[PDB]
Amino acid sequence: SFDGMFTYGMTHELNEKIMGGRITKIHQPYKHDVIFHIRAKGKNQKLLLSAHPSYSRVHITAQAYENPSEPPMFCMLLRKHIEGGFIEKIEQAGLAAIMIFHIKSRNEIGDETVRKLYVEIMGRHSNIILTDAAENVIIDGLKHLSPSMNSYRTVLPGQDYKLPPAQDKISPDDILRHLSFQEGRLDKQIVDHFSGVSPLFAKEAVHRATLPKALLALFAEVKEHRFIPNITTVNGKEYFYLLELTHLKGEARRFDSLSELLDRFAERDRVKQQAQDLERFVVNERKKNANKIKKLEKTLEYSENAKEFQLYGELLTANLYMLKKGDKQAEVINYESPTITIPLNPNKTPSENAQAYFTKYQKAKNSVAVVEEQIRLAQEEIEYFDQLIQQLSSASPRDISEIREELVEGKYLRPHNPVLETYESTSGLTILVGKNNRQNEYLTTRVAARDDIWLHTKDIPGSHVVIRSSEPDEQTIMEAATIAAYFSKAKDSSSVPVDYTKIRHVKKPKPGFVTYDSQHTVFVTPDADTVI
Amino acid sequence: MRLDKFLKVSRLIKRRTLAKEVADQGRISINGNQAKASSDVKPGDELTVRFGQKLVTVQVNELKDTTKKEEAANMYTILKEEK
Amino acid sequence: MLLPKRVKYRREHRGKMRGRAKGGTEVHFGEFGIQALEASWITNRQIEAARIAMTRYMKRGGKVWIKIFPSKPYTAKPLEVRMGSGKGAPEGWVAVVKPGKVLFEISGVSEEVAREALRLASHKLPIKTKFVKRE
RNA sequence: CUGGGGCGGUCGCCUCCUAAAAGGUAACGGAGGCGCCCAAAGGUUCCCUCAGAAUGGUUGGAAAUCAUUCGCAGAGUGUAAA
RNA sequence: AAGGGCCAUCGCUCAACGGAUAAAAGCUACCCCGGGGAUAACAGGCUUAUCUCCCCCAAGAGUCCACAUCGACGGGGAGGU
RNA sequence: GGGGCCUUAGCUCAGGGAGAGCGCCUGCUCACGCAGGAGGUCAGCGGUUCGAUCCCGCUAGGCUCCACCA
Repeated sequence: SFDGMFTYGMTHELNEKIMGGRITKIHQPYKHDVIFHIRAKGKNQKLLLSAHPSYSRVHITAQAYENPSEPPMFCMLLRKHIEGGFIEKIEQAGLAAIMIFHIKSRNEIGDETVRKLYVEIMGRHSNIILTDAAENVIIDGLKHLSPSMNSYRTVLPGQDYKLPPAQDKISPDDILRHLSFQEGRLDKQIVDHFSGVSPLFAKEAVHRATLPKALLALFAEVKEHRFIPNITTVNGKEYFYLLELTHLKGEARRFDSLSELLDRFAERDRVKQQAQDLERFVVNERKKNANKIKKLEKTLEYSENAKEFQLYGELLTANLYMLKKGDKQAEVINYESPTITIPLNPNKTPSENAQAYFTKYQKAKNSVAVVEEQIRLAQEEIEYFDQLIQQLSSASPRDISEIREELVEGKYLRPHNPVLETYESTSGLTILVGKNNRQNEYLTTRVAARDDIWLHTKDIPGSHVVIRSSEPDEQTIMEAATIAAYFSKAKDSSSVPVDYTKIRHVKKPKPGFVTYDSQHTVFVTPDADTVI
Repeated sequence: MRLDKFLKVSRLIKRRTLAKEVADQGRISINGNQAKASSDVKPGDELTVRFGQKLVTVQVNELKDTTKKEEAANMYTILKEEK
Repeated sequence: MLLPKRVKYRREHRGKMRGRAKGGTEVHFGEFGIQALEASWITNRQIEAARIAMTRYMKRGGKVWIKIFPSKPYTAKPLEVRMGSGKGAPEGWVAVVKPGKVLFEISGVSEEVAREALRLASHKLPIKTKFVKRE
């Protein structure tokens, strides 16, 4: 996505705002991410830079995410030599995925000085560098890179800055001249002729079918800033670029600002890794418990001779006067008047024999009670983990952090008021929820009354959510159903019924084994982020 | 110390197994002499190396075992590359 | 199996059980107690045996109040070893007892029950005893 | 030296217990330290008095630095113990 | 004068620390002499931790039932294989 | 049983204010290489110190060496 074209567009379209922008504040929220709160054009604005390899970019965000509590070394070095700066000029580095800020600032003696901040966004080996104007000497560097990689250039401070080897590509018919169109798969080798290229862009342009026209038209489009910043979604795999989608089936959502496009599109992936690593373990336990009860059930089918012995003891105590001590059998009638032949021990008395039948009934009864208790335990656990996986599917990190501690408390694992999360709702209302079982319970109990309404699934497993004293209109009643169906055992399931019931009948009986009464149910379906 | 150990601690080669393998192939040399994984090394040593055709010449400054990642490259200096 | 959590010296001399006790000679926490008529060392295994014995006989009964604690350790060299070469390693823990000393008490329970429980405990103990009550 | 020898361990000095109310007193008995340090950590003159608690409270938190009453002494005494 | 003496002082974990030499590790079943029951292997003796045997309380097992037979946690003795 | 050494990421292992390589995840890159994150009781207990992987003691495990002459 982040081609030299997108780059060059940004270069002009941010100089539109930040001619001589006064750098009011500097922060480094994450590792490979840096924020400047700059004052330009009589206004304060945010400026995010990222050398985060897959997410390396530049951006201006309404979401000033979080300035850190720790000022890191790189941040403080920027504060040393750029703070209170002045953004004289921006430059595109000749359309490569690289940018330059020509900046001015007074030194520690009030004498004006300048510098060249360079932002190379190459992909896996992007970087951010600061350099002197005249000397071209590097002063700071985010990813120091020693010449052990035997590379052309080097990062380290003090050294004369150098740029990468610019490839032998005509950065802007010439392809029909140079390249033999017989080659095929030319979406590959447009990269071999042009500077700012994505295989996405190359493919979408090659699919326009000899097509120099497409290239020239799109280059004129970009040069004229004629693009349309949208995000494309080809069955997921959400992509975005200056140009719209050209051919594929994917959905498209357009924007007014490339910056807002970047916004709505370093640590998220880490949290995802943690979440998946935990989800694996949870599924292992739930699957294990399910197979455990399968073992117990198929074992149970082989010791079930209780009632026979019960009935035999009954009959023998009823017929304890016709019976010799030494006999093998007993033709006996049931109290439907069948005639049963019960075996005996020819050594024992009928009293002894009947008592033995009662004993065996007692024993089988006991063992079955044991197995049924183990069944109850395992099924409770399985339902607990199933709700847990529902929550983890419909989770946020803020509740995942609580779920981890919940499980460490359950001792499946090993190693304070923020509870709920909400968004917009119908009737201009606010509907709060929690993907964590514990936070959901905290909200259901401590954050609402009894006469309020709880809305959850009318089905096996889903989250729990409600508005503060949820008594709004049917608009909000149906809007809560969308939030319920979104975070459920089957997201995007277009037949999910939601149950709405007074909180006064919310059963606070493992954890999150909450039954419900005073309930109604409405068939509904999942929805989009408009549910927010 | 040994060449294979040195290469690993300096992170020139990522596995001692590979260092042994390439030294047994004899793709490398020291002070213009062919060498082996058990070959001794010290500060001031001049090392010649190959990665297919990529020929490399480097200089030894230090040696140690604990070798944290960034400190590994202080152990030596690149001099030159050829092919 | 009682234990002192922490101790200065893991190894002590054994000592001498001369004379009668200093204190703990009469029941005052409980009603019906037992006292000794000899002197001896007593072990955590002995006291817990007696304790669980009386509590099983009583099955809910009132309160006990043991009146001792095995503070003293006792060593024992390993097996088939010559003499010398340092003091043996610790083995367990011991309470030292003089005569006239009360060991176990009882309250919340009738006299006959108490006497029987304390009889049972005495048979787990090594020493000669007497049944006692509060004045 | 050695509760036979060997192997192990130790070999000189200081402190405590054992040690039996002077002193002294053994064991391959029990616990620990030394093979120094300070040119001010010495001398002298003059000065004053600790540890904790609570309690106050911007940072600062369990825990700074601050202020109050309580406070033979719970602190300190270059170092091990007496 | 060399050199020595007197005074002051330096040089040793001579640490096996009253230090045998400035200077020193092992095998002997191929072995030898002098002595020892002052000191070990067998047996005897004292002890009896251990071993064997006997016994006490008795929960509990024993369908019920402590003691038909077993006997936990614990306790006390005998014998001298 | 005695003496010594060791017990640190999932494995192998370096090291008085947590590291490497290997293996997992990720992008780059069929198959490797290359850049990030995760996973840490520094075996346990106790002690000293302001402060413990580190210094001290005890305990558990592993390994190595010894366990002999009659």
